[PDB]
Amino acid sequence: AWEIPRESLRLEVKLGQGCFGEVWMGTWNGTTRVAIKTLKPGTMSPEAFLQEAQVMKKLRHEKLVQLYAVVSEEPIYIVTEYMSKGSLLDFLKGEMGKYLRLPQLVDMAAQIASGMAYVERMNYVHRDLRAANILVGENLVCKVADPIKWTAPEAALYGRFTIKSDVWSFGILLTELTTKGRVPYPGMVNREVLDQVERGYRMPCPPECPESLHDLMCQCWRKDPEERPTFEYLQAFLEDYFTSTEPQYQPGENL
Amino acid sequence: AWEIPRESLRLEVKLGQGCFGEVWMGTWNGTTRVAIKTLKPGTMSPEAFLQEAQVMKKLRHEKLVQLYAVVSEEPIYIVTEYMSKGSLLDFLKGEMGKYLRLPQLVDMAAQIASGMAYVERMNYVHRDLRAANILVGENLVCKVADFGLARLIPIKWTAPEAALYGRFTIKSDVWSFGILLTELTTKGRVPYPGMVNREVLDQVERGYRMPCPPECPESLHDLMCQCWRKDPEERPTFEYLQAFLEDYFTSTEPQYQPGENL
Ligand SMILES: COCCn1cc(C#Cc2cc(NC(C)=O)ccc2C)c2c(N)ncnc21
Ligand SMILES: COCCn1cc(C#Cc2cc(NC(C)=O)ccc2C)c2c(N)ncnc21
Repeated sequence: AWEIPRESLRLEVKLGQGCFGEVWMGTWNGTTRVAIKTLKPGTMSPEAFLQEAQVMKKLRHEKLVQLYAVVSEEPIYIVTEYMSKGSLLDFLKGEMGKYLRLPQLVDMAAQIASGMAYVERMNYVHRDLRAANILVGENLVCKVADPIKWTAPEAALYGRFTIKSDVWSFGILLTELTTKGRVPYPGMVNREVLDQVERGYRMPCPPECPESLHDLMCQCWRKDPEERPTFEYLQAFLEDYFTSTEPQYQPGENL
Repeated sequence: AWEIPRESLRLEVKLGQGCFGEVWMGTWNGTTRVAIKTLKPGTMSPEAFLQEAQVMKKLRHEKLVQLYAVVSEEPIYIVTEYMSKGSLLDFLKGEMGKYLRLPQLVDMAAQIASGMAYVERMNYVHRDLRAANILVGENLVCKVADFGLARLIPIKWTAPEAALYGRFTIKSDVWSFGILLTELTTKGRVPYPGMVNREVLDQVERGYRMPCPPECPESLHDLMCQCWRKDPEERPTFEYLQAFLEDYFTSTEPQYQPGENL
């Protein structure tokens, strides 16, 4: 029922490139602006593209990128909604990044937490939550889409991926938001990162970030995955943030 | 207090020679290895030769060649830290260069951008940023050098507005950085190959810009082109350039794969 005919799609602008395929901006039925992901025949089993899209047929939330349609026979195409502003990572590092302040950035974290809260309700796991996999639309809409610096130790070392390891990544994602997309653990290589976080090292409070928000990060980074808060809790905390937690907030130079 | 007596200096090796003066390697007191810049009396005014040192006294940063001392009486001398590997230009085109690949060359660019970010914060302009004025030290340390022309706020490296109207700003220095990125990715080839100065000027005024060097990611050539935006105020800052280059292999080109030359 998701199937659509090939002549209904029009690929216009190439946005990205990979060994598994490409991503384009396009039109569906001449009217609907859309994102279109393609599969490169031979580079991957169709079964793998089909698994992703089967999952996207089961999940539906305003903060998860919506699948609109598919072309299941090779060459495959996956059609979704169009997030005009691209990746959160690019957004934060680029010309728009410089005007974002703490209230905008905490609202972006609340949207992402709301989408992850939904994933949590549905008993799914993301495994790769980070700024590069968050998509930004008009009016600062952020939606979840699709790496040891973002990966909880129990996952990286022992392969124990859970919603709690996603919560760890969310904490790291909070640092990207408050540094304008700077790589976490700056000047540390992966192996140094691994050894340090095992020994208890945790990133410090970013400059101009209230300590209350860095406290939340550290909750997300509790060694014991079951001590980490839920996305339901994180969503509520960030939604209420400027009344319940930092009611005396004052804007500064960067946050 | 920057003044020192000559007897504390010991000039040993002639490293370079020029019309304004020379560059020598030496010893300061009896323990400190130093570089010593010389003036040939008459070839240039002492006040002008001293201007460089005047600027170097106010600037201090790990990615800028450090002034140690001066000899103001004729013949003047400028004493600075010694950079064991010489100029980035010579390095790039010489035998050590040929194994430099993109991760090393972007790290060099990141270091140079960190020093220029400092120049930017201090509201200085360099005016002569290019591979021949970056010095290489141990562990591939790169430091910005030669601030003769620098001051408080070569047309192949000079932004059009500076070359034409004398509008030298940190943004014209940013244009030069873009040119320097091409020197980094071609192993120090002269930019605009096969163009004389006048045609370079004519072309860049008409909107011509060097293309993406062989094996250079387009993302990095996009950065060069940002640096070369006609409107100097549309050129990025060194703060942005530094952050971008430091994070490059995770945030920008995470699928980088080594090739034959980059
Ligand atoms: C201004 O640059 C735009 C960059 N950019 C990249 C996008 C993407 C994507 C995508 C993700 C999936 N799969 C899952 C599980 O997420 C499937 C198909 C696609 C096309 C994308 C988009 N979607 N919308 C707007 N901009 C997008
Ligand atoms: C194997 O070839 C070595 C060549 N070579 C040339 C050098 C120089 C210089 C210099 C630069 C400044 N200007 C500023 C703003 O710093 C002032 C005075 C001097 C002498 C130099 C150096 N310094 N160290 C190591 N090698 C150097």
